This record gives sequence, C-alpha cells and structure tokens, in this order.
Amino acid sequence: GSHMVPISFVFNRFPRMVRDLAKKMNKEVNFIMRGEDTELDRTFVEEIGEPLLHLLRNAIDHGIEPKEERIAKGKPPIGTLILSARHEGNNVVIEVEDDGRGIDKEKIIRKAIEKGLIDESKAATLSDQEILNFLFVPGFSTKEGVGMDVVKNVVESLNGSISIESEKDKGTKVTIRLPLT
Amino acid sequence: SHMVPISFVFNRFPRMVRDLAKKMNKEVNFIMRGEDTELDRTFVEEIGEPLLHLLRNAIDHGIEPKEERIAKGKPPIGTLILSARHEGNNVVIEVEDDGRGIDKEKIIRKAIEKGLIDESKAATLSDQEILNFLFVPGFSTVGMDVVKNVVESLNGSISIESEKDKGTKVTIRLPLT
Ligand SMILES: Nc1ncnc2c1ncn2[C@@H]1O[C@H](COP(=O)(O)OP(=O)(O)CP(=O)(O)O)[C@@H](O)[C@H]1O
Ligand SMILES: Nc1ncnc2c1ncn2[C@@H]1O[C@H](COP(=O)(O)OP(=O)(O)CP(=O)(O)O)[C@@H](O)[C@H]1O
Ligand SMILES: [Mn+2]
Ligand SMILES: [Mn+2]
Repeated sequence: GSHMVPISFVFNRFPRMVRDLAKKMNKEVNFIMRGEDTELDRTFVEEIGEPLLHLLRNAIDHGIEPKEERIAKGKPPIGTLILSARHEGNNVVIEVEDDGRGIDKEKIIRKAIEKGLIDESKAATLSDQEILNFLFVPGFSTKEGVGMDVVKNVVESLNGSISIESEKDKGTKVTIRLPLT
Repeated sequence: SHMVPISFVFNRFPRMVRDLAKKMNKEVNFIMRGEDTELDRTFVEEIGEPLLHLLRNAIDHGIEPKEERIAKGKPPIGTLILSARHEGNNVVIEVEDDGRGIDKEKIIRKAIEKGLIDESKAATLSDQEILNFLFVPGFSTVGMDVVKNVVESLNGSISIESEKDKGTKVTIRLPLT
C-alpha cells in the first residue's frame, strides 16, 4: 500500500460524537474502539467517516435501549458499542457492534409484504440473511440521502463489501471489508 | 393537474447509464432516488431527453477514468445520482456526479470565441457568470442551452453548481399544479 495512514485519523473523532449522540437520545453507552493503529489507504480514511458515523448513530438510536428498558429486560444497564478495525488476509475489516435490542426482523418481513415484494407463504421461507438484506435495497426503509443504502454504496465505491448480522435482544454487528491497495 | 410517478421518466435510465459507462470505459455507480415522486403527466415526454443528456454529460465529461480517480485520491468508482422530490409546490430533480467538474477555463474560451464576451471581461467573471454561458442559446456545439430552454418551456428553472475535481450538480425545479 502506497499512502497508508492509521485509521485513528478517522476514529479519534467518534468518542465525542458518540457521547453527544447518546446524551441527545437519552441513552447510556460505553464506547470501545479497537485497532486504532490499523493502517489503510488514506483515501478510505477520508471517505469512511460518514458511513461509520451513520452505523454508530443507528446503533445508538435503534440498537441500544434506554437504561430503564435494559434494566426491565434483565440486561446490563449500560449499553456497549464497539468500533474496531483489523486485518483479515488482504482485507481491512471494520466492525460496528452493539449489544442492543437487535434488528427487528419481523418488521422487515411485514414491510416487504406490504410492498408486495413477497407474500406470507414466501415470507415464511426466508432466511435471516435474506431478511436483513432488504435493508440494503434502495428505497426500502422510510426516510425524512442517508441510510443503509448510502452506507453500502459508499463502501462499494471503494470496492469494499458490507454485511450485517443480528440476534433479537442480543445486538447487531455491521461488518465492512476494505481491499488492500 | 393529472399526475404520474416520475418513474415513467426514470425507468429507462439505469440501462442507458450502464451501457454508456461501459462504452466510454468508466466505472460508475448509478443511484436513483425518489422515483415515486409525482409530476404533471404532460412533463414526462418533454423532460426525458434533457435528463438523459445531463446523465450522459456526467458519464462522458464528469466521471474520470479509474487511474485518474486514483491519482486524485477519490473513490475508484464514480457516483452518479439522479433524484426527485417535492419541495413546496414544485418537483425538484437533481443530477449529481463526483467527477472532475466543469472546465470553466474552457467555457470562457468558448464564450469569447462565440462573441458572447470580450476577453477583457473574462478575468473578473464570477463562477455563476461563467456557468450561465452554458444556458446561452447556440452555446453548445441537444446541449445545456436546449436543456435550459425545455425547462423554461415548462415554466420551471434550472441551476448549476460545480467545483474542479469535486463534481457537478444540476438542479431542475418544475411547478406542480
Ligand atoms: N444497530 C441497529 N439495531 C437495531 N436496528 C437497526 C440497527 N441499525 C439499523 N436498524 C434497523 O434498520 C432500519 C434502517 O436503518 P437505515 O439506517 O437504513 O434507516 P433509518 O431508519 O435509520 C432512517 P435514516 O437512515 O434516513 O436516518 C432501521 O429503521 C432499524 O429498524
Ligand atoms: N457533468 C459534467 N462534468 C464535467 N463537465 C461537464 C458536465 N456537464 C457538462 N460539462 C462541460 O460543459 C460543456 C457543455 O455541455 P453541453 O451539454 O452544453 O454541451 P456538449 O458540447 O458537451 C454536447 P455533447 O458533448 O453532448 O456533444 C461541455 O462541453 C463539458 O466540457
Ligand atoms: Mn439510519
Ligand atoms: Mn454535452
């Protein structure tokens, strides 16, 4: 790689943003960053900021439940949000994981049925990955050009890839793979 | 008035964009937003060609070849975004690319060649004054001048924004009722 620079050039700006977001949304969250010394193409560093911030915001908004709710639910009172970078072969892997309520998969199914994309019989045969992928279909999720869409497009314009996994009341993990320059 | 989703106009673009990019050997990720945005049905036939021209301009003149994108420290794949939405009592349509931007120096040279401006007045022209030459009838060698004419024909307005090596954004606002 030619113009390598530590991912910290983009990471160090998140602790402040996370705390303020958590305060505004009345959420209690412990933010952990890992692999801040991971080197990657400077172009990626300058472009991956917007996408990551959105995933972080998603986690704080839709993921982590208010402290009172986590308590009522029987989970540790403070939520955990982890942002990490690491090497996997010739790929830099960035992950945003929260231990929140998890993506509501039924909600997605209901929305897909409403849009006429699938019917009830078919909906019952879909796999979790199949359900979660609806989140990447442009125009699927209602807006207010932000969203999972913009995240995937930006990541893919860097020749990157993005995947999602989630478990009810367990949390959600978004994974971004960036290529070695 | 009688409305229809703007998808009637947008539907054919993905294929044309894909084929054009492939022809001019450019890597382009085409994004279309708000295809459900409605507009006057009598606008469909008229606004199609102008929009296609703006998309072609972005692919041909905007988005740079891969090696150029890399040299400039930009994402390898260029991004072309076509969007429509309702604002106030109008339909707003935008065509944006993150390419090399409009060659303003080239526009001024053309304006002088066409007798539209004396060279003694070129040094102080504002960016808007420069880009506006594109709307002067006969400026193009369908061209931007024709696009502006058609938009005016629909009682709407058009504006351009562009920054060197950053990109170009063309915004069209058409009246609803
Ligand atoms: N970390 C997370 N935990 C739980 N659900 C999540 C999540 N991240 C995303 N989601 C779910 O996925 C759906 C869409 O996220 P997306 O980022 O595309 O849209 P948005 O609903 O957040 C509105 P916008 O992106 O325009 O602010 C969300 O509305 C939510 O239901
Ligand atoms: N998205 C964009 N990015 C960069 N330059 C653009 C552009 N859209 C237009 N231009 C530039 O502005 C000048 C004029 O565009 P206009 O559409 O009026 O004419 P045209 O001469 O390009 C017709 P054609 O090239 O289709 O034969 C172009 O010649 C090009 O240099
Ligand atoms: Mn969101
Ligand atoms: Mn042209």
